[PDB]
Amino acid sequence: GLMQFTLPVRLCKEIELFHFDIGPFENMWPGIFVYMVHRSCGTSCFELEKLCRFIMSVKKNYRRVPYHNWKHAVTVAHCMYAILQNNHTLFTDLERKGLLIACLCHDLDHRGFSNSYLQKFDHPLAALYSTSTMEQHHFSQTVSILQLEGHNIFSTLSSSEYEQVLEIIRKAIIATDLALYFGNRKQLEEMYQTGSLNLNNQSHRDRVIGLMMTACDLCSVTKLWPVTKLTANDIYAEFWAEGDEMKKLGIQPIPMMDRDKKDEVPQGQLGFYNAVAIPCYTTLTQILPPTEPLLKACRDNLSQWEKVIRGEE
Ligand SMILES: O=c1ccn(-c2cccc(OC(F)(F)F)c2)nc1-c1ccnn1-c1cccc(F)c1
Ligand SMILES: [Cl-]
Ligand SMILES: [Mg+2]
Ligand SMILES: [Zn+2]
Repeated sequence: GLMQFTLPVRLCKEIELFHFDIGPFENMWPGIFVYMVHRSCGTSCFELEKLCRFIMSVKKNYRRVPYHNWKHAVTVAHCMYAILQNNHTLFTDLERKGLLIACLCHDLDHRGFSNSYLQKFDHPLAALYSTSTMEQHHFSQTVSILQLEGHNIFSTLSSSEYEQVLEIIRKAIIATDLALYFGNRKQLEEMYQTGSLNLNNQSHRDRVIGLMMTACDLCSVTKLWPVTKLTANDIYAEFWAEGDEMKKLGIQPIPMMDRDKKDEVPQGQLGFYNAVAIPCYTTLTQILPPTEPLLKACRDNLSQWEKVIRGEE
């Protein structure tokens, strides 16, 4: 029980900050996650032998795609770590256990393609899950990996505690379906404005947890500009590959995914910051004031993209 993971001094300090980048050393990411689980939850909440075997199986089931890869998984878990650590008293023991695992697992077996491409291609997953197609798949993979021998990190929970944490993880992963974000944030905005938002209402907590998941998932837009700018290339490498696969089905893709419309990317990032990212972090800051650094960093990057359009970079 007395085996703490310890990071070098720079990582030890910077990991606490929202804008931390986990770096290019793949073989440190597992240690970074255990470090975060230990400080966020405790050295007791998981058996190290079981947790380690879980992490390496989750890693194994993330594919070698430009963006929706193992680094994204650990990056998204890190943002959730920063929210939980800056909102210490707001979250139950089970929520802190569930949400870090939810984030690591949230894009399991992603192929780099949108729900929309699966439906137009007529992928079997689109027949199995008619909405939130990949997100239902991501949760399915999480449960399958949990059920490998020696992988059940929750085995010391009671039957109802166990059912609760898997329900937290299912809702958390489903929430990362950006199609569901818009309505979720609109409702949270209304509940915040009318003052009907009550964190003792479970259906309200679910909504707040969904928004935290959108916030952690989109967190590449809350990094220092060089990280944000370099991550955008990975994001657009997948979009443009999807664009290519659409043209192969005889469909003109939306411009975001057309590599011929590469010039339009700076304006499309403005739309994304204005339509999705800024509203997300605004409502999260209203509900959880200590996540304001995510909004401030997001606004700085909007400004950086405006400077790109105005020819200044
Ligand atoms: O930079 C971006 C530009 C456009 N979209 C996007 C994604 C998906 C639907 C979309 O259209 C909308 F607005 F109508 F929903 C836009 N997302 C990002 C972005 C930034 C950080 N993470 N992601 C992201 C990427 C892939 C997938 C993903 F889930 C997030
Ligand atoms: Cl602490
Ligand atoms: Mg996803
Ligand atoms: Zn994701």
